[PDB]
Amino acid sequence: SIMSYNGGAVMAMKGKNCVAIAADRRFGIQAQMVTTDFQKIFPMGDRLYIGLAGLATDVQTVAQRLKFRLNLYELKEGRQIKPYTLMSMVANLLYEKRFGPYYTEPVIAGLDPKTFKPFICSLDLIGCPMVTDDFVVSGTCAEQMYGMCESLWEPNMDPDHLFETISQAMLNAVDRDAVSGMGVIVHIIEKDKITTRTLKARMD
Amino acid sequence: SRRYDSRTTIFSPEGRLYQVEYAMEAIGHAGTCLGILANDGVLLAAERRNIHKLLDEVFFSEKIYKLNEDMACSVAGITSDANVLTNELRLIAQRYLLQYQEPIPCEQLVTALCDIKQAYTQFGGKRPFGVSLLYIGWDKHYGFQLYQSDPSGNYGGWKATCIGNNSAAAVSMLKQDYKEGEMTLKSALALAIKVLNKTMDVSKLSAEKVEIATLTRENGKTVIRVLKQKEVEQLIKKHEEEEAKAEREK
Amino acid sequence: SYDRAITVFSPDGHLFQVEYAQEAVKKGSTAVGVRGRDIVVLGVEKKSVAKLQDERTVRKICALDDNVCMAFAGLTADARIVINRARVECQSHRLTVEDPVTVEYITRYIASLKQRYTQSNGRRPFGISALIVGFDFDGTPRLYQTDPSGTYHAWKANAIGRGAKSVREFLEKNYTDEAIETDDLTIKLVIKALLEVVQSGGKNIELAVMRRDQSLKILNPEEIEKYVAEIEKEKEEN
Amino acid sequence: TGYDLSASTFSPDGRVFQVEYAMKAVENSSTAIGIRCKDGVVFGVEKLVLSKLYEEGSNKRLFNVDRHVGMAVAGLLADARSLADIAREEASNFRSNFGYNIPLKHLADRVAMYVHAYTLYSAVRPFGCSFMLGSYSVNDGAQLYMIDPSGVSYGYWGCAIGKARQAAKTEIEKLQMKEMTCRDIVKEVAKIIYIVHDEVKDKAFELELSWVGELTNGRHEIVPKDIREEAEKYAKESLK
Amino acid sequence: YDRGVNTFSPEGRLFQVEYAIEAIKLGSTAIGIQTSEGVCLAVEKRITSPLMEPSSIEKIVEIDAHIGCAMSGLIADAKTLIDKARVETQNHWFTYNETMTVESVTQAVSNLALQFGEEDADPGAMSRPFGVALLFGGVDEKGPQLFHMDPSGTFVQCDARAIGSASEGAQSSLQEVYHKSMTLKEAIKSSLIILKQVMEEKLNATNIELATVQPGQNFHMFTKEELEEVIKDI
Amino acid sequence: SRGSSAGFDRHITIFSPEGRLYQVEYAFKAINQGGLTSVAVRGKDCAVIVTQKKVPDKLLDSSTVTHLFKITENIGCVMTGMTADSRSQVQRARYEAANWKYKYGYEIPVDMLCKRIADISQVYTQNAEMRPLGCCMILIGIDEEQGPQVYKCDPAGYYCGFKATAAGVKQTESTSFLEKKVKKKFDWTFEQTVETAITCLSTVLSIDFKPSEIEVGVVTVENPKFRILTEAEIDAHLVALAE
Amino acid sequence: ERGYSFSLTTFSPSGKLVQIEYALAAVAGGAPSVGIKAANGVVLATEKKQKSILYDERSVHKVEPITKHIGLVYSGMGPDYRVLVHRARKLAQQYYLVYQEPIPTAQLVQRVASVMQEYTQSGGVRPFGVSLLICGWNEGRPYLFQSDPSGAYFAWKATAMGKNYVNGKTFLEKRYNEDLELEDAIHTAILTLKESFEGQMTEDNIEVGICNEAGFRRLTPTEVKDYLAAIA
Amino acid sequence: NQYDNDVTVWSPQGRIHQIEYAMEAVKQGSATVGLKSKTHAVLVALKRAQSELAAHQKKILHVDNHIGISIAGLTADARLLCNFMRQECLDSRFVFDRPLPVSRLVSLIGSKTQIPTQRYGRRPYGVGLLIAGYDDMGPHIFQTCPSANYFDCRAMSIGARSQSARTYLERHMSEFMECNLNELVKHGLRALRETLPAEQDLTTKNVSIGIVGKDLEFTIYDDDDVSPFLEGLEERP
Repeated sequence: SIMSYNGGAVMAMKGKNCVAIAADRRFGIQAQMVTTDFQKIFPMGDRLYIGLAGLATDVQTVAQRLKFRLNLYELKEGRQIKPYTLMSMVANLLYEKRFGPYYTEPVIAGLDPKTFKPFICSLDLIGCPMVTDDFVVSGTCAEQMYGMCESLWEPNMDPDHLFETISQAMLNAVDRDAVSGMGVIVHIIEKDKITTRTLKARMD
Repeated sequence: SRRYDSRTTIFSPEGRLYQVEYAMEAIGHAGTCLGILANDGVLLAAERRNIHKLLDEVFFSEKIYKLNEDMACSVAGITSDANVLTNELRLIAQRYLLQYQEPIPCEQLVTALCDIKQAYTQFGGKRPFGVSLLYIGWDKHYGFQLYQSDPSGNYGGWKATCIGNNSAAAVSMLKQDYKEGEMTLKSALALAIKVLNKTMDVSKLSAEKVEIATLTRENGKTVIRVLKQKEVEQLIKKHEEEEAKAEREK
Repeated sequence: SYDRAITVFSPDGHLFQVEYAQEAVKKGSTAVGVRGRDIVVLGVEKKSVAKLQDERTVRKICALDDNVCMAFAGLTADARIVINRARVECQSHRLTVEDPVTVEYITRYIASLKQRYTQSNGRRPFGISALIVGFDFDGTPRLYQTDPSGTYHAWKANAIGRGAKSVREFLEKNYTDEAIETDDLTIKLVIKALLEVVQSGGKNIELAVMRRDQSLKILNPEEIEKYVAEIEKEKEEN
Repeated sequence: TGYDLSASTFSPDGRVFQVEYAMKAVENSSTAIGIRCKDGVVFGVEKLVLSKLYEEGSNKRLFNVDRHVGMAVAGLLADARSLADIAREEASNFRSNFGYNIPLKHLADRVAMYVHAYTLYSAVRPFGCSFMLGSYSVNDGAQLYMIDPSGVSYGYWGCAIGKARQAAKTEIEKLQMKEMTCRDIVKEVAKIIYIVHDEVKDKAFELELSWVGELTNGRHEIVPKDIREEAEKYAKESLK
Repeated sequence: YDRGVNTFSPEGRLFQVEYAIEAIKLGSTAIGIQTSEGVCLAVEKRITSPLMEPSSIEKIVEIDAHIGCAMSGLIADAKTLIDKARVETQNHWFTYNETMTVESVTQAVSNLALQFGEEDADPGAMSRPFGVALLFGGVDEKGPQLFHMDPSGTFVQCDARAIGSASEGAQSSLQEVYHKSMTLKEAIKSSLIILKQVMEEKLNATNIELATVQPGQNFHMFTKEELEEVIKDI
Repeated sequence: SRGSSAGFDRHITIFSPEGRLYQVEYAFKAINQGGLTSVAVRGKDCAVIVTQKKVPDKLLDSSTVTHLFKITENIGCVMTGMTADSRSQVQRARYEAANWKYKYGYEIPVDMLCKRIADISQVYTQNAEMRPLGCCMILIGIDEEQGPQVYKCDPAGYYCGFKATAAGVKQTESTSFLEKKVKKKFDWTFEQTVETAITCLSTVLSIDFKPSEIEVGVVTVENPKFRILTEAEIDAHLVALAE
Repeated sequence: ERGYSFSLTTFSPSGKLVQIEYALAAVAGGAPSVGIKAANGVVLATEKKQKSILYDERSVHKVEPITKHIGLVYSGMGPDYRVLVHRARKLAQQYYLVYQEPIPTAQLVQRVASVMQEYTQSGGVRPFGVSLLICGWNEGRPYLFQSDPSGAYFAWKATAMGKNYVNGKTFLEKRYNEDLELEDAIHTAILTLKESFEGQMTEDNIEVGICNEAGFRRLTPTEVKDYLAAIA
Repeated sequence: NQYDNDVTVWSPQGRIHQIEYAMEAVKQGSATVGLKSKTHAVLVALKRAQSELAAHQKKILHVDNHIGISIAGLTADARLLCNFMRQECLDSRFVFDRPLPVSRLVSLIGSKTQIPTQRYGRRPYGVGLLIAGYDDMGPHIFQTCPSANYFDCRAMSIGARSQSARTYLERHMSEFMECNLNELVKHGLRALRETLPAEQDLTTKNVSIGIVGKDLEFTIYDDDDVSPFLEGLEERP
C-alpha cells in the first residue's frame, strides 16, 4: 500500500522502430490532489526517457540519484548512455537498498544510440530487470494498464498509431482508477525527433 | 620513522613551501595551457607534448575535460593527477547538482577544489598535486567566467591567463593585445593562435601539437565544442595569412 | 593516520614553526585595520594588480556576518579555509543562541582553532594573521588581531603582512582621538597609512568600511581616487 | 647505521643486527639451564643477588605458563614476564577452544611465531629474552623446547642460555640425560650450575630450581624444600 | 625531526620539558601571594603599543567564583587548559553539589599536562607539552590556597611564588619581605611593590592586572579606580 | 674505509638509482645466511624434496628439528633462510590452503598456493615498514591433469614452474648439476628420480652424508598425501645409489 | 601493522619524480615486450627469458586476460604484475556486476591509472615497477593502451617496453601501416621481437595474445611456431 | 649516535638508552627509604621543594586502604600509574570483594610498564615506585624501577645520595623484621637521616611517611604527626 500512498501509472511500449512512454500527472496525498502538473518522465538521454511510479519522495530521490550517477558516468566515459546500461545501473541502484528499498517501480524506454532499436524495460522496488518486447507498465494502475496493453498493442507500429494506442491506454486506464489520472503526459521517441503531448483527460 | 620521513607537509625556515614551489616549476616546464574570455564565449588552447606517430589519438581531448554540463577544464602537469582531480571535480559538481537541482556555479566548484587541495598540502604527509587547473564555464550569476588555480590552493579570477613555459611572455601578450569588453570570438581566437605560436616558439605552431576548445551560450544552453583538426588547420592558415599581411604592411 | 608531531619545542622553547608562519605572514600582502569611534575600516594592498584579472575572487576582505568582517595577511588558501570555518562558527553560534554573533567570541574561537592546529598531530598551524573587524550588540566597534601562534588581542588600530611593523609604528604616532570622529577622516588616515606601502596609491588598493550594523560595503574606486586627491590636497597645503 | 636501526631492514649482506643485539642482551644475562629426562624436565636458573635485602624467590626467572608447562627465561626479565603472560594467554585460549591442556609442541610453535611477529616491523623491536619451556604428558612424555629471541623453537635433550651456556652444555654431555631419573638429575643440575657459575664474577648468587614430569602428576611445580637443601649439599660436595 | 617527542636526555630528563621551562622564563612576569585573609594574583601586561586594548590583555582568568589563575608563557595555549579546568570544576559541582577544591583542580590540570605524543593515543590529541606556568589562587574549605602548576606536571602548593621573565631573584626578594602572619592588605602591598620594582617599564593601571580571592567574597578583579587607590600609597 | 650510504635507498626497500630494490635483493643473500641447501626434483609421476639435516649439537632433540613441513595432507614444503621466517611462512601457507579448501570446496592447487604466497611476499616488498621475510619456500604436490608439481616462492616473489631447482648457499651449483642432468638424461622413473635427487646433493655439497643427516619428503601418484622418508628408506636409497 | 602515512614518492627540487624515473629504469631493465594494433584487432607479444631449461616455461604464464575481451602484458617485475592484474580483474568484475555490461578497455585503463596514482601519492608503499600493454575490444573497435608506472596512460597504435625500447619504437614506426590486417600485425610483432630477442627466439620463449571481435585469446605454441615459420 | 634517540632501537652492547635515562631519572628523584617488619611496612620519604617557599610536595600516594606507594621521578607518570593501580584495586574490591594482593598488583604494573618498552614512539614511565602493602601474606615491599622490572625487597632506598641509606638497610636488615612499629619507623627515619649530609637536618617540616600494618590501614603522616616519631632521634652521624 506504500506504493499506492501517492498513486502512479507509467507505461512504455514499442513501435516499428520508435518508442512511446506515458505517465499520469496527478500528485497528492492518499486523499487530496495537490498538483496536477507533476513530472514523472525524466530524460536520462537524448533518446532515452525513464518513468517512475510509487512513493513520490522515493520517485524524486531515485531520479536525482540516478541523474547524479548517470551524468558522472557519461562525463567519465564520453558516450551517451546505452539503454541496457542505464537499466542495469538503475537496477543496481535499487538493489543497493535491499533492506531499505525505495517504494518505486520504474520503467525505462528509448532507442539505441547507434542502432535506434526500440528498448523498453521495467523494474520493481528491489530493482528486478524485466525486459519485455511488447510493453511494460507500472504503478497502482497495473492491472488496468496490463489489460489495456495486452489487447491494444500490436508489433511494428508507426509513430502516429503508436501514440494513439498509448494515449488511449492511459486515458482508459486512469479513468477507471481513483489514485491516478488528472492529466497524462506522453513522450514519443522517434528516430529523429521526440514529441511531448498532454492528453485531454478528465481532471477528476 | 623520524629519520626516514619526508615531512612534506611542514613549513620552511624562510617561510616558503618547497613542495609547492617545485610543483609550480614542474608545471612551468610542463605543457602549455591558455584561457581567454570573449563577450560571447570563452576559449581554451591546450598544447599536447607527446605527439608520437604511434598515438591512437582517438580521444576528443587530452588535457581538456568537461567538469559538468556547463563548465570545462584544462590541466597542466601530471596527467594522472589530472585524471583523478577531474573525476573528483565531476563527482562534487554532480553532488551540488543533486543537492540544489541547479548547475553548480564555477566559483563554487573552484573554491571547493582549492579547499581540498589546500587541505592536502596542509597535512596528510603526501606530496601535493603538482597540476595547475584552468577552469572555464557559464553560470547564472556571472555568465562566462574563468579561473586559474595553483597547487598551493590559491585561485584567481582572470579575463585571460596562461600557464606553462614563457608564462610571463604570454601574459604580456594578453595584456598588450586583449580588448577588454570588446573582444569577440574571432578576435579572441586570433589572439589565442598568436599566443600559441609565440609562447612556444620552439616547434612552431602545428595542428596536431595543440588542441582548441570553445564554450558558448546558445539558447540558454552551454555548448562546449572541440575544434577539429581541419579547424586547427584553418586557424593555422588564418594566422599565417594575417602575419604575412602585417609583415607586408610593415 | 598521519600523526607526526610537526609543531614541537625547539631549544629555548622557541616554536620555529610559529616563527616560519610569522615569516610567511610578513611576506604576504599588506592589510591594515582601524577602529574608529563610529566605524571600522579595513585596507588591503592589491599588489600586482595584473590587469585582465577579476579582482572579486582575490578580495582579501570577506564579511562573516551582517556585523563581522575580517582581512588576512599570509597564505591565501589557509585564509580561505579559515574564512569558511569562521562562517561555520558564526552560523553555529547564531543557531544555538538566536542572538547576533560577538566579534570577540569569533576571534577567540579562531584563535582556539589555531592553537589546536599548533597542538595537533600531523598538522601545521595556519600561517595567516587576521584582523577581525565588527560591532557588538550596542554598536561598539571592535578590532581584534590574531596571529598563527594563536594569541589574539584587541587593537584600536594595527597592520598585518608586508611592512606591518612600519605601518603600525606610523599609526601609533598618527592616531589621535579626534582624527577618527567621522568617516572621511578615518578613510584619509587609512589611505595615508597605506600610501607608504602601495606605489599606485589608488588602483592597487582596496578599502572596506563597516558602520554600526549598517550593511558594510566596499569603498568605490572613484571614492578611492577622489580621497587620494583629497589627501594630496592636504599634503600640498601642509 | 641503516642496517642496525630496526628489525624491518636487512644488512647489505642480509643480516638482522637488531636480533643480534637481542642475542647479546640475552647472553650477558644470568645463566639458565634446562634438562629433560625420560621421567621429567628440570630447570635451574641463576639469580643475581643485587643486595641481600632481596627475598629468596624474588624476581623469579621461572614462570608457570600452563598447568603442566614451565618457562625458564634469561635476558630482560620484564620482557620475560610479558612473554610468560602471552604464553599463558595462548594456553588459556587453547584450553577454551579445545577442552584440554595445550601440548608443548604447539604452544612453543605459537609462542615462537608470536615472537617472530614482533621482529618484522619497525613499530616494534625484537624481544630481549630467550626462554625454555618444559612439560609432560601421559602420551607424549617429558618434552622441552628452547626458543630464541629471533623466534626459533627446537626440542633439546638439554639446553643452556646465558653467559656460561656452552660450558654447561659441554660438561653435561657426559650425562646421558635422555634416559635418566629426574631426582638425581636435579642434583646434577645443581652441580653443573654451581661449576658454571663464576663466583669471582658474581660473588652473591642464588638458585631457583623446579621440575615437571610424571612424578608431578603432569603438572608444573617448584622443587620441594627438603630436596632443595639436599641438592644444594650435593652441589657443595661436587664443588670439591 | 630526528629527535622525537618522547626522548630523554643523557642525564635522564626530557629536554623538551626543559625547553618548555625556558619558554616559561620567556613569559610575562606574574606574582601570587597567599595569606590567611585570602590570596592575591598579579601580572604585568607587557603592552607592546598603546593602540593595543588593555581589556584584551588579561593574564588573570576566573576558574570559578572562588578560584583565580595567573598564566605565564604561551597565553594562547593556556586558554584551552583554563577551559578544561573550568569545565572539570563545574562537572565536579554537578556531580557532588559542592565547589571543587583548588588542590583537586590543580591535580586534574596536572593530569591534562604532559599528555602528548606522535602515536601514543587518539590522533586528535596533543603533540607538545603545555608551555604555561600557572598560579592557582583560591579559597575553599582549607582556607585560602595557592598552587604553582609547573608545565612538567609537578604541581606545587606554595604560599607565595613569582614566575615569568623575572621569576628568580624577584621570588627571593618577595620571600624576604614575606611573612607567615601578613594580612591581605599587606600581601597586595608587598606584591605590588615587588612587581613595580621588577617592572621592565614604567607601570600604571594599564600595565598590570590584579585580582584577589577572599574567604567571604568571591573572586574579584581589581578595577582601575581601586588599582590606583592601592598603588598611590606605593 | 669511507663506508658511505646513499640515504635510505640502501636502508629500506625504495627504488635505487640503478632501478633496483636493495632490501629485496639483500633477501637473496639472506637465503644464503641460513647455511642450508634445499634441492627439489620432480619425476614423470613423482616429486622428491631432498634436504640435508644439520645437527650442530647432539644436545638438541634432532628428531624434533625436522624442517620439512606438511602444509596439507598432499602438500609438503621446505624452506631456506631464517627459521622463524620459515615457520611463519609455513603457518601462513597452511592458513591460506585451509581457507581455499573451505571457500572453494577442493584442495588448493600448488600453483595457486605458490601464487598467493608470492603475492603476500610482494605485499612485504611493496610496503616500506616491514621486514620483507627473507626466506624461500619450495613446495610439492600431485595435480590431476598435470601430474607431479614442484613450486618455489621467494622473498622477491618471482616464482615459476620447474622440473627441479634449489635454494640455499649452493643453489647455483645445484642449478648447474640440474642443467647437466637434464641435458644428459630425460626419461625418469620413481627410482631414477630419487637417485638423481640424492646425487644432486651428493655431487654439489660433497659430504657423503649419513642417513640421519638428511630429511626427504616425497609425493607420488599412489597415495598423494605428502610422506617423509624415515631412516630405513634413506639408507635404502643411499645403498642403491652407492651400488 | 602501523602503516606509514608519509608518501615515499616526493617532488624533487626540479619537480621530477626521480623515484618514478627509477621505476621506469627498472621497467627498462626487465624483460622487453611489444604491442601493436591492426585495422581489426590488437596483438601483444613478449618474451619469457628464463634460466637453464630446468624451469618449466610452460607452467608459468606472462600474458594474462582480464575479461573475455581484454588482455594485457607487462614489462618489469612479476610480483607487482600479479597484484596489479588481480586488482584489475576485481575492478572489471565489479564494473560488470554494477552495469551488467563488459568493461570498456579505456575505463579499465583509467581505473588502473587511478590505482597507480593512489599508490604513488599514498604513504608506506612503493611505486609499481611495471609498464602494462593492454589490448581490448569493445563496440566493434580495437584498443591498445600504454600505462606507465607514473600512473599516466596513452592510447598507442604500437609500443615497445623494456630493453632497447626506443629502438623498438623506431622499428615499429618504420614497419607500421595504418590499415594492416591481423596477419600483418602478427608479422610485424614477431619481426620486432626477433630483431630484439638477443638469443634465437623459440616458440616456448614467445607468448602472444590476440584481441579482436571474437574476444581475447592467447596463442598456443603450435600456431605460435606456425607463425614464426611463416614469418622466418 | 642513533641508539639513544628511540625506544625501539637496540644498542650494540645489548641495552636501551631510554631505559638507562629513566633509571637515571629515578635516582635523580628525591630520597625515599622504605622497609618492613614481620607485621608492618612503612615508607619514609623526604619531600623536596623547588624553593624554601614551596611546601615540600607530597611523594607518598594513597592507592588503597591496605596498599601505599611512594614516587621518585616523573610526577605526572607516577600519578598516572597510581590512578591505574587504584583503579585495579577498586576493580578487585568490586569484583571479588577482597583486597587485591600486593604481589599481583606489582606484577600487573610491571606488565603494564612492559608495553612501552616495545611500543614505537612510546616512552617509559620515568618514575620508580616503592609499594608498601599488607595482605593475607603479611607486609610486602616492592620497588618497580622505570625499567619495567620490579624487585621484592625487605628495605629499599631510592633517590639521590641513597648509598648511605642502602648500606644502613643492608647492615640492619637482620633486625628490621623482629622490631616493633616504633623501632621500625625509627630505623627507616635514621636511614633517611644518613641519606642526607651532616650539615643538613632531618627537619619535621619536610619529611613524610606512609605506614600500613596488620590492623592499621595505610595512613600517611605529615610534619605535625611525624613529630612523635621524631622524638629521641640521634644527631647526624
